[PDB]
Amino acid sequence: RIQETQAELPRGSIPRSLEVILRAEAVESAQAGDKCDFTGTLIVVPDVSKLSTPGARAETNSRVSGVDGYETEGIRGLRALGVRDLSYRLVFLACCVAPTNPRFGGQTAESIKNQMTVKEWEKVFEMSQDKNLYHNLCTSLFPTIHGNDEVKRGVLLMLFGGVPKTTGEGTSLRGDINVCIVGDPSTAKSQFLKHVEE
Amino acid sequence: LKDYALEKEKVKKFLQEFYQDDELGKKQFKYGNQLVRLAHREQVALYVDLDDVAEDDPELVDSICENARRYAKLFADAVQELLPQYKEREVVNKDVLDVYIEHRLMMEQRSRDPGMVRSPQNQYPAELMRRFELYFQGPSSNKPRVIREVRADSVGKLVTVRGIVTRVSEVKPKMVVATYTCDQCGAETYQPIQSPTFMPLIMCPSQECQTNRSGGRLYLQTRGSRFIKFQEMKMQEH
Ligand SMILES: Nc1ncnc2c1ncn2[C@@H]1O[C@H](COP(=O)(O)OP(=O)(O)O)[C@@H](O)[C@H]1O
Ligand SMILES: [Mg+2]
Ligand SMILES: [Zn+2]
Repeated sequence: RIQETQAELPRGSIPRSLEVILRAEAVESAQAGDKCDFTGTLIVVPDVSKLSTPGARAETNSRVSGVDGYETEGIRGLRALGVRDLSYRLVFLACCVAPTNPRFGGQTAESIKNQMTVKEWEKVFEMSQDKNLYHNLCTSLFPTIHGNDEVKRGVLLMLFGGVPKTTGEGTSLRGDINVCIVGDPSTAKSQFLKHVEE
Repeated sequence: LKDYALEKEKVKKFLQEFYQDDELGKKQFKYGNQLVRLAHREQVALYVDLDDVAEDDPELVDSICENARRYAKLFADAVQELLPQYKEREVVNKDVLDVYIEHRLMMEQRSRDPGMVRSPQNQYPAELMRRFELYFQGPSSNKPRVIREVRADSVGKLVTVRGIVTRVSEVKPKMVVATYTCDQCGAETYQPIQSPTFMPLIMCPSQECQTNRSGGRLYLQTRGSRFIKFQEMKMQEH
């Protein structure tokens, strides 16, 4: 089940939802919450919809008629003529799925490196070798927020995270950090949240 | 167990020769004038006063109260048969149903063949050509009942009750006589409705289709069909 992206929404409308069918080799490529481009063919699949009102029906053109005692009427008549409702729902038969905005042009560090393109890996290596990368990343993430250098640093370290561990006894030592901003009204708390979300 | 032809003649006599001084001491033949207006199609509902009926024939009022639906139909048929002899000018075709009625009557006259005996299923249902309704104004003698006291002994009886309206639905179209048109013969089938529901017809019974032994499927039409404003309310005990 996929739904309309936020950008495409008209005014005062719920995001339209439809189901896409992934056949062989595309069967576990789309995951919940991801933004994905599906390429395929819009199709119609028959559905037994609980429409209270009669609509379109399909019946044979053969001009049969029931004899006395077997009058082709009522349920018997419908079953004899083969009357069947024609109700359809639009479904998408996606022959392929790709990420809408791929992270790499091409899950360990080596695998990510290979997935990266030559230019992308060169840029990543340059940033890694760049001293002052801390302040650079802070400014890039929050260029439009003045001050709050400590808050920006904390949010950056949150985005990076620590190393979760599991003790010999099985206790799962938390590895990711949580950050809470408490402050006076109109102090960019919601803005920090929106920056991180975007 | 009574002769309904005689009862019909009695109700016809009442409707045709009843009079009162409702207008400043002027004998005006109340129900005659109402019949005139009904024929002219300037009036839809006709309210027969059982007080007026009892003014001459109390036992007829008793029979009506004991079996109202039957006598409602008898009065309706009497008015139907009486309208032509009170008609004085041409109806202005108030609505689409009037257009349909005039078309059907015209083509029936066209294909009349007066002497030929027609199958009973080969005529227009009476309710399909009414354009009027007949109701009873309960007699003053009948004391109003109580919703709790109106029980099986009153089934089919003309009871008068009083109460508070706790609810009423909105006027809906309830089908009285379904109409169907065939894809082979160009003849109209009709299905009067008495049950709360119905099963739409599949095959056409027209003489032409039966002769040709064609498939003769027919389609339900909201155009030629007849509807009536329908409301469902709930009255409550005082
Ligand atoms: N220090 C700041 N730097 C940049 N913009 C700010 C700053 N403080 C407030 N604003 C602006 O004021 C508004 C209030 O921010 P908001 O996130 O709503 O604060 P709060 O979380 O208290 O509601 C935002 O539109 C934000 O852009
Ligand atoms: Mg806020
Ligand atoms: Zn037919």
